[PDB]
Amino acid sequence: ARVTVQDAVEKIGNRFDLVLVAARRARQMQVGGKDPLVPEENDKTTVIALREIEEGLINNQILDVRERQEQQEQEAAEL
Amino acid sequence: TPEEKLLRAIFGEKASDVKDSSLRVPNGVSGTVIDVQVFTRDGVEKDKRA
Amino acid sequence: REEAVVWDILDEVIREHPVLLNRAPTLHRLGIQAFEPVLIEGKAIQLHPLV
Amino acid sequence: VTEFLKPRLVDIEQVSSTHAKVTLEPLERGFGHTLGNALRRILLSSMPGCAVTEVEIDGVLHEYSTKEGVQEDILEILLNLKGLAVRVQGKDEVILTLNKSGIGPVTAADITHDGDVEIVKPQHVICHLTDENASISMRIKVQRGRGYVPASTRIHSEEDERPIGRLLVDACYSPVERIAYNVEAARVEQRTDLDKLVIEMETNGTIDPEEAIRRAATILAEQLEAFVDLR
Amino acid sequence: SVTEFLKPRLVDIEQVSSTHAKVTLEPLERGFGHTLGNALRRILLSSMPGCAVTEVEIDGVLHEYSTKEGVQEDILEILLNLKGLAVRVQGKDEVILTLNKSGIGPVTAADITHDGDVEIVKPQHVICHLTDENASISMRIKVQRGRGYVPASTRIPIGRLLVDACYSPVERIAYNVEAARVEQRTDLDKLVIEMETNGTIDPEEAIRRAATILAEQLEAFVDL
Amino acid sequence: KPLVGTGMERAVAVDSGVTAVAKRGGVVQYVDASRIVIKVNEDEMYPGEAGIDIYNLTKYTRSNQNTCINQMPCVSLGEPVERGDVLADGPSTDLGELAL
Amino acid sequence: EIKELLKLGDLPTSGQIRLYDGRTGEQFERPVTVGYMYMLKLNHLVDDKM
Amino acid sequence: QDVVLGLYYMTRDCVNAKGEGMVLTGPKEAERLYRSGLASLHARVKVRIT
Repeated sequence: ARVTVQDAVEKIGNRFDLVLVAARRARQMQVGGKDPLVPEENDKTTVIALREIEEGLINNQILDVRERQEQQEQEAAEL
Repeated sequence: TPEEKLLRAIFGEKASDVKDSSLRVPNGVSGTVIDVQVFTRDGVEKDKRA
Repeated sequence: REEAVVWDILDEVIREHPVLLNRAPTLHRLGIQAFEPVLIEGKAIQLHPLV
Repeated sequence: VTEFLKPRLVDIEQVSSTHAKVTLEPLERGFGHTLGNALRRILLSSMPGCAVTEVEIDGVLHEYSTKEGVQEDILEILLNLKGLAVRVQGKDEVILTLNKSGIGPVTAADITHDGDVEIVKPQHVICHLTDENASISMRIKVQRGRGYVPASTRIHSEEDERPIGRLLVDACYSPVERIAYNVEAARVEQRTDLDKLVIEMETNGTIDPEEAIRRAATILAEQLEAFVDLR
Repeated sequence: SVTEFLKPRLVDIEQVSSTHAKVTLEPLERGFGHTLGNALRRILLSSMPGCAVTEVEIDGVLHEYSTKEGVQEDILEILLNLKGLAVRVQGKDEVILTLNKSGIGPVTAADITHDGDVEIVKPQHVICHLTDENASISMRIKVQRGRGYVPASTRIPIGRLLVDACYSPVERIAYNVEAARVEQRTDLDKLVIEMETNGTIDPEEAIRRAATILAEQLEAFVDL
Repeated sequence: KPLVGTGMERAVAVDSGVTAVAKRGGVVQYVDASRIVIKVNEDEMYPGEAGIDIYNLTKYTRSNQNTCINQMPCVSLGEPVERGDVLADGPSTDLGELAL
Repeated sequence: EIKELLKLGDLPTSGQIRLYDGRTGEQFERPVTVGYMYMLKLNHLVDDKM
Repeated sequence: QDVVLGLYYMTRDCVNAKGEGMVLTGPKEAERLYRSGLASLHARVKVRIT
């Protein structure tokens, strides 16, 4: 769980950018099938998003390249 | 609505022509009725309680 | 009806969900602060002393 | 050095029908305050007893009313019943009856004598009738319990239906009013570090001093099982 | 019924170390957290038996503030290092150990003469340091069994240096009583006991012994 | 009552009309949770008069702040009262002393 | 005069008695002013504000 | 107010307080002494601090 966000702000060197990245990730996991990259210890998707930011598993570049990758793989479903 | 029309044409439980406008105890209040006073305008018939 | 299962649901939905507490006059930006809620039985908000 | 002289219930001095001084002896050095405060905390919070929990007076619909002849409001009568000291043997609930007519104080001795229900203070004034033709008739439900159950957190209890006229009283079930304890030195076996614990106990009279100490020690020892086992 | 109470259902022991644990009992009745917690605190603190160093007779030293060359620390700190020396003596009520060390480095607790019925639970305990390779220390350490804590000033020959005797195995016993709920009864207690022992007794064993001591004090009133 | 007052409690309780003060002295002929019947002394009654004062107490009415303003008979039966004594404790008075 | 009336009731004239903690049963390290104040319950009830 | 008074009362020193001048193995021994009643909270002592 989460009481202080300070460790996640050192990975994304801002607080406003951290809020935006973690909100994008939390909406991915909340409305979207995208499962967490960390063990979901009964946490809400905002806190799981932050716990992923804190381990370097999520940032703006990572989410961007995943968007590109899965977008190519599901728009190239040309049959 | 069209859907409420279908819902009532299925089960047949018709709508009521009166709307519940009751007086209710406010939320969280819990007490004892200790007095009731009924004021009737002259010309309206009194119910059994008045 | 306040059935006994809506209290477990309610413990579930406030879990990591912060609330903003605000005292007026909000003279400076620390007059609004977010706290994680802890459900209590009274009718008074229980404010941690240091804040 | 690893065995401890274990206490024993030496003397139960009865100052009054509601006062007592139980003596525990001999206590090792340090166990006076341990036992004393553990027993005080248990006695003062978790002894069982009998309390009036529902009243039904005849011509009365609610507490916020008066009865003709009775000097006190029905609210004051319920308050005077909330302090009724009564002890029931064998039951856990009993419905006493009180019928009294004519001028004078209606005391707790006018409650109709049941066999297994003993009124501790029969001079407990319940109300005053102030008219020679006045009469009060009520049904006092006393019930056994623990702690303090207010009627507000009791009306959750959906008994099939509660009539209009049953006045719920808050139930202060606990029989003890005050516990104090002193730790003094004892005169046992030339040994000088052995103390003695004098638990002074002030109750409403509905509990026996030895019985209250037995029950406090039983509660404590059965709660220590989760620590003795520790699995 | 009016004689049945809540008993601890969720007992979660958390071994932070081999000698430091966090016991959690939940739920207790309202108020029984402090009853049980303080009763066990008092017993574990002042009434539980063990064995400890009570006296040191070291040859060249006459009193507590005396000096000795060859050791890099005062005699005060040698007694301070011997006070925390954990020990388990099985067969006796009182034993006298010997420490003879010459050389360079730490006179560690593994240098005490290996007796049969005495086990030093942490042989890497530093007692003092030796720096000259001609200055040796010979001390006679009196390990005595007792209970609780008895400071040296309570107990007050020449040459003896009284050590504050930490007889009981516990080093720290704390407890919190937090809120706990069962079935919308929010008022129940939850007792978080937190205990460190000196290594002679594993923590949950110390809590078992304290509860046993209290229960056997109660065994003269308890009804079946 | 306040264990520590100042001495204006009687004045505030009487000079506000929350209490029922005896207009003429006498003996309480009848007393009851809703009324007090005072049998006046022969000294204080006029010729050609019943010589009886009825005080109808006020029970469980609403104040403007939704509190209850309820009067309890302070005197007991057959008790001699004088002109000016408090017969009924109103809300927040105890034997004629203001008690908040 | 307060101290003289305190002495008549066989109470300590400093007005400060020693109290024990109810939870641990051990004494608070200093004497504590204990007496009887007159507490008032004001009309700002939390039932009306929540 | 309350926190700072508690921490000020804790970290003061009396002159002849109970258990003065003894030598302590660490903060845990100080807490054991104080909870046993064997040393005042203001006893000036010598404690080994890491």
